[PDB]
Amino acid sequence: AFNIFFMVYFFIRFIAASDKLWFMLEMYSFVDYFTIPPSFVSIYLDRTWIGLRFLRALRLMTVPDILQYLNVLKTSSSIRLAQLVSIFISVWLTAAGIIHLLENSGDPLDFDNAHRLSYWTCVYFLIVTMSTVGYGDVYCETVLGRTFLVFFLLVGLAIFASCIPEIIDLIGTRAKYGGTLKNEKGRRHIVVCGHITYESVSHFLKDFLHEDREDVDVEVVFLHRKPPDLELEGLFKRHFTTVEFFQGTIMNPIDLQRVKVHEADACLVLANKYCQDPDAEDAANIMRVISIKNYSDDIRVIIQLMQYHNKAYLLNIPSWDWKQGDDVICLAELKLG
Amino acid sequence: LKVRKYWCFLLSSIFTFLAGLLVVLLWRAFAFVCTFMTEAKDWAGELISGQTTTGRILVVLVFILSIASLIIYFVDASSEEVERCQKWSNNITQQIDLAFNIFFMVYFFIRFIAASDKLWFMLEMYSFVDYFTIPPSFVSIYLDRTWIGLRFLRALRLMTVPDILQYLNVLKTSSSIRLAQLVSIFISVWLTAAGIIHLLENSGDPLDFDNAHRLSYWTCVYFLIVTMSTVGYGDVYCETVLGRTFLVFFLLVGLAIFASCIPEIID
Ligand SMILES: [K+]
Ligand SMILES: [K+]
Repeated sequence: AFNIFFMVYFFIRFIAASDKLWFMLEMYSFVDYFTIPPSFVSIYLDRTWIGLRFLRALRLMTVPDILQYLNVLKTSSSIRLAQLVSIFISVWLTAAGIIHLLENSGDPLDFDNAHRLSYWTCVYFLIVTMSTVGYGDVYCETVLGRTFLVFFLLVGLAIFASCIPEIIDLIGTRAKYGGTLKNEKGRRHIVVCGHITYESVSHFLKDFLHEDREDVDVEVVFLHRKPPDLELEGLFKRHFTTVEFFQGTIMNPIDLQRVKVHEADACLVLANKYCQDPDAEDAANIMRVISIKNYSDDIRVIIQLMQYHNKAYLLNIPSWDWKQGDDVICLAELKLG
Repeated sequence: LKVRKYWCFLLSSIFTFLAGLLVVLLWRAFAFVCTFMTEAKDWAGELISGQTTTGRILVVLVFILSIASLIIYFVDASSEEVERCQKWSNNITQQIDLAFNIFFMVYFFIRFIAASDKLWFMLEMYSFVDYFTIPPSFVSIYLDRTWIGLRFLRALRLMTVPDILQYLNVLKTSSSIRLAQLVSIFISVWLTAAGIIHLLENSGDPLDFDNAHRLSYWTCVYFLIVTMSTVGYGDVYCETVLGRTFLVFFLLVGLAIFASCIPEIID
C-alpha cells in the first residue's frame, strides 16, 4: 500500500522530467527501478522474499534536506556536516542489506553454503570493518559475499580518502585565542592594551608581579589584535596563574565586554617606542582612551604618551579626571628629565 | 538468581536522578514575580577555590578515597558472580564501601545545598556519576544483596587527579599540565568503558538471561586497549546483543571524539 502511491509518485517525476535521458541514472530514481517491480512480485505468485527493499535506506540522504525546511539547522556550517553523516549512515545501512542478502540467500550455483546472519549482526559486521578492527568472530563465507568485501573495501577506501581528507580536515581547525574572560568571586584584574611585545610586557611583569611585593593578587589581562609570537608565548606560560591573553581590539565594544572592563580596577595603555611617527602613535593611543572612557565613565586609565605636546588632547576628554586616578606617563618628558 | 532485581536498583537510581528533575524544576522559578547565601561563599572556596586548607583538605578526601573505592570495587569485580548474596555484617570490604559513601552522599549535599546554578548543576559530569552511584549505596542495606553495580563509574574521578597535582606543585609548568589533562581523560574513559563492557557481558541480556559470557575486568581492559589501537586479535570478543550494540556506538563516538581534539591540539 505504501508503494502503491510511491510507484505512481515516480510517475510525476518521469512524466515531467526536464531531462528524459539523464534522469534514467539519477540516484533516487535508480533505487526505485530495483524496488518497484518487487512490489508486483508479491501479487502474482503469493511468495515474498527479502527483496532489494533495503535500498530504501538511501532515502536517508534526503533527511537533512527536510531539516532545512523545518529550520532545525539554520546555519550552513551545520548543514554541511549534517550532509556527510547522512551518506555515512545511508551507505553503512545499505551495504549491510547487501551483506544480509549475499549471505543468507547463498551462491546461485550450489545454494548450500549459506550462513544464517542477522541484520543486527550485519551492521555490527561493517562498523568494525570500516574502523579496520576486524574481530573475526563474524565473517562472510559465501563466495559472492567475499567478492563484495574485496570490492567495497577498495571503493570504500578510495571514497573515504577522496572527500574526507580535504573537507573534514578544514572543519577541525579552529582558533585557540578568544572567548569571554573567566569570572571569579572577588576577582581583581587590570586590562593592558596597546603595544604588546616581548621586551615591553616582560619589563612591566617584572615589577607588577615582583618576588618581594607584599601579597596582593591582581590578574593581568592582555588584549592585543595580533596573536602572540613564540618569544612572547613562553612568557605567558611562565605566568599562567596570573596572566591571560585575549585576541581582540580595545576599540571594539564587543571585545571590551569580553575582557570585563567594568570589573577591571584600571586600564593600562602601552606605547610603541619604536615608531616612525610619534604623533600618529600618540593619536591612536589617545583614541583608545576615548573608547574605554565611552564604555565606562568611572574607569581608571594610565597611558604611555610619546610626546609632551600631546598631553593637551587628553584634557579634552570630559571623562578624564586627574583626581579620580587617571594619569599620563610621558616617555619623552620622564626620560630626558 | 530467582527474579531480576537490578531493574529496581536502577529504578532507585532513576528515582533519585529524576528526583532533582522534579524537586528543583518545580520550586525555583516561582519566586521571581514577588544559610544558603553565607555558606555558598565558603563552599566555593571549601570545594573549588581553596588555596591552603579550605579546599585542598576537602578535595584530598574525595578523590583518594574514590580511588580506594575503586580498589575495593576491583575485589568484587574479579568475583565470578554478578549479583551475589552475603551477610553484610562483618565482611572484609562490604562495610568500607558503604562507610566511604556515607560521607560522600552527604558530601554531595554541600554541593547541592549551595549550588550557584540550581538547574544547570543537574547534568554536571561529576554530579551525574553520583546520581547513578548514590542509590546503589541504599540498595545493599534493605535486601542484603549486592551486585556489580554502577560503581565502576567512580573511575571518572581520575579526571580530577591532575588538578591535585597542581595543588601539590608536582607539575608547575602549564605545558605539562595540559598534556597531563589529556592522559587523565584517556585513562578514565578507558577504565569506565571496560566497566560497562564487564557489566553488559556478565549480566547478560535482560530478555533471555542465558547468553552471558564470563569475562574478567583484567580481560575487559585488554579488550579495549587493542580495540582503540585497531588491532583486533579476536581471541576475546563480545557475545551479548546489548554488548555488541555498545561496540557499534562507542567506536563511532570514540573515533569522532578522537578525531575532534587530538588532531588539533596533540599535533
Ligand atoms: K586490524
Ligand atoms: K584484526
